Amino acid sequence: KQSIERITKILLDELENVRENEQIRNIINSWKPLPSPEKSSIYAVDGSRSVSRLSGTVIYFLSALAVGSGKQLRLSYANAIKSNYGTSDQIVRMQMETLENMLGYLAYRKLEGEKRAILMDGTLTGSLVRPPVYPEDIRSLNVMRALIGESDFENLLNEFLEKLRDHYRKVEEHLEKNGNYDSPILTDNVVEKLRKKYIDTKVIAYGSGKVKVKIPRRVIPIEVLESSRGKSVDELLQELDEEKVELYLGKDDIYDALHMTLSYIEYLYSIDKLLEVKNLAYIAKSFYTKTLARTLGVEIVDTALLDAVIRTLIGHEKEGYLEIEHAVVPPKWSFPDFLLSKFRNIEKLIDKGIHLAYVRFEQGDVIYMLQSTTNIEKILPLILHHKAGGYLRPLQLAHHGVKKEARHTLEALINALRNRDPAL
Amino acid sequence: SKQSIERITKILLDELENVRENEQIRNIINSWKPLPSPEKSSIYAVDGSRSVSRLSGTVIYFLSALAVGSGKQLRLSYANAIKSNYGTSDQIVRMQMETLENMLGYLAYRKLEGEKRAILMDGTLTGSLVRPPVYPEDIRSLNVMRALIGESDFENLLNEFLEKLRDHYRKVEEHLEKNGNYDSPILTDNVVEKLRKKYIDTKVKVKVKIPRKALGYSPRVIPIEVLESSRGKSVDELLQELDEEKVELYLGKDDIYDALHMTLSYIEYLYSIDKLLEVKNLAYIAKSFYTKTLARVEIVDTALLDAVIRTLIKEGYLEIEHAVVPPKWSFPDFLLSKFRNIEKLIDKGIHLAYVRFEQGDVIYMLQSTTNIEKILPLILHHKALRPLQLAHHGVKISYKEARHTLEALINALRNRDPALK
Ligand SMILES: [Mn+2]
Ligand SMILES: [Mn+2]
Ligand SMILES: [Mn+2]
Ligand SMILES: [Mn+2]
Repeated sequence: KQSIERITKILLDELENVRENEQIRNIINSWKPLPSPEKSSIYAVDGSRSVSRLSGTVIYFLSALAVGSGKQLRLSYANAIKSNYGTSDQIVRMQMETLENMLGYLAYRKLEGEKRAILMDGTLTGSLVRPPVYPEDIRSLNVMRALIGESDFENLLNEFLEKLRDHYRKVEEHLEKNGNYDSPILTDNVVEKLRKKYIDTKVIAYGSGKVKVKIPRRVIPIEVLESSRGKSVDELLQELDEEKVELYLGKDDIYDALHMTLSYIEYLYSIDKLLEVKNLAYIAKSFYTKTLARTLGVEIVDTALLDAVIRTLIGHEKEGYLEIEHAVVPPKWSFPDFLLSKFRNIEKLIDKGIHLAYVRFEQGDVIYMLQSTTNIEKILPLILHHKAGGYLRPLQLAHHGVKKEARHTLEALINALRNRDPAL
Repeated sequence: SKQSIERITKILLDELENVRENEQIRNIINSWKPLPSPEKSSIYAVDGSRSVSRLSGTVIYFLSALAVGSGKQLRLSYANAIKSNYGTSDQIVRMQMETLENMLGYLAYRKLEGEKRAILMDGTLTGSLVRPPVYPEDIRSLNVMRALIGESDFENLLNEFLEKLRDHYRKVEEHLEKNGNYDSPILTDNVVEKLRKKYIDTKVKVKVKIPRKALGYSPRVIPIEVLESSRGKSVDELLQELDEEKVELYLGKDDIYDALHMTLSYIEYLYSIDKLLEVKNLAYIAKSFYTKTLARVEIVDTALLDAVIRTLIKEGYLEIEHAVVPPKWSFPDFLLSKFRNIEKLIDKGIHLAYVRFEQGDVIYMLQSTTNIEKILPLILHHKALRPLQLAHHGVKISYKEARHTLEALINALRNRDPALK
């Protein structure tokens, strides 16, 4: 209980590195009231995920729901994947995020009205600030690029790119029937046959659990250097151009770098689709303090902190919203140059900018981080039409309906084939 | 999803029948040694617990470490709030979770009566030392900190802190007998301001040169051009360069501050280890762990190996003939001068053994500083495995009520808003 202060101290000295005025003082009475409601046809989509680790294996269940002005639409999925630290969580998150993105997009398509909107739980920036990626997953592309070369890679891309189009099709016309789908995720279904086509043909066995790979004749793995020593770069080059240079790689790193690559491309595809929605809004109870304020997009105040300040000084505690004057933009690092040419809306988003507002729906209510792809001005009123609490109703229905024993059945399975060993 | 149940099973069997080939090393048929018989021991079992709650952009954590063995219960405890960063918020928290138990198992050895003193940890030694527990975030701050105040000034900073660490470890021990517990097991929090008042602002955005290595940059790929640019050069020298590479960093008060809290945090982290390794008999029991870099020496996660032996052929243990050394680079040059118990473990290496007691219990992963045979029977003395159960049981999530206890107090001061979000 000694800490009980340190925290408080900590929590205060935090607040008051805000109380301290950087263009905030003024910006507060730059707080607008709420526009007037406008009639809209809306859908809100959240998702839940349940993970279970069994030995060095991870077993997850994703669910994503859209409630609203239409009937209820549902995507499901279940899987097992190699456990990791960075990468295990890393994969599943993307899949979770893609189920929702998919849903919002297909939902928008089933939505009748003059003015239509989709409403997502999260932020838009979260993906393009520090995506569920980390330096690790870009390597996966650059490795892939280098290993199977740019010709076959672009080939790989486009074939998968189109496969996903049909996928979206089957998926859509399934929702239309049963209002739900049990196989919304493509990648881990088509990865094997994609390995066998774009990889297994470029490779040979090597001594133990590895593969010998000729390097296509612009990026090359750092290994090639490391493998070459007594030699001048010249010969490293002449060996390159003469097509003799070759690497000895873990057959499995390669599969996972393929699987990542695909999981990645599919996640990106679904953002590109959902950006197709004209009025798209994100709602968040918390964005965060440090990350974005430092995002180099200059500085943001974290509604939890900022709300705290208002009632303190201006004494307001009034509903309304405060727009952040300068529209945001995803960095260059956060997203490849060569992949973008295949996503025109992500392209467009980068170029156009995101608009965002601290929005307080209710009297003494929480400030929400409201991000949108259209001026807060256009979308905010459409958003207000469905307001119920100090919050919006269909999200309240999307979130409370998005959320077990489903597991120990998946303990009760392998018998009929092999062994009960691991899950105990 | 009655379709994917097959797909799940598959992913499994594959990995199973894949362990069905060569990596046998086959001695499973023999090298399995039934149990060396019990020896007398004085034991201690440490485990830990973490409850984290997020409030807006600031994360709240509660740490409960607990040691139970022949002796009396010992409980170290912490509570803190820190700035949330995507992955690292979790990593500071686990590190301190690690620092609690290393620290705690040590002290239990320190006062333990007997000709035989064994501490029993829940976890793995490897998972500790493969890569820094906070990721190459920590190695970063260390270099920034280093480049910042200079090599020399840093060396003194370091020692200063190391010194401080014992002054603590002694006093903690003081409360550790009187009470048998302590609420400020971590200095890393109660010190830092001084140290920068001392080591930073006595000097003090700033431009910082730094190995491009430090942030975990290169490995990835290289474009053909950097090669052509260097053409007329040997490769060896080219790699010199990419290694040699510096870069500039521009740091506000926050980051400068942060790299510090990270650096010392890391420092107290390894301190609890170097100490803990002093234990003459130290065994790690882990049921399942991270096997990836492990093949990088063959091996298999326990429950994976188990199902194999059974599809081929009892209690008892299967050793591994070659102790695994940890990575030397995983810990920097300038630090290990300061840690022999670590420095030795890289030199020396750690012994791995698979273990099962009863008929139907799965096989755990056993690890030790000093070779299996000696240690194992010592542990086997205390079999249930009892000291474990209690070390674990009690340490677990004594209710989250400890969380929502903090809120209603704040408003007595000024503003409860964060307290709500
Ligand atoms: Mn959500
Ligand atoms: Mn939710
Ligand atoms: Mn534990
Ligand atoms: Mn435990």
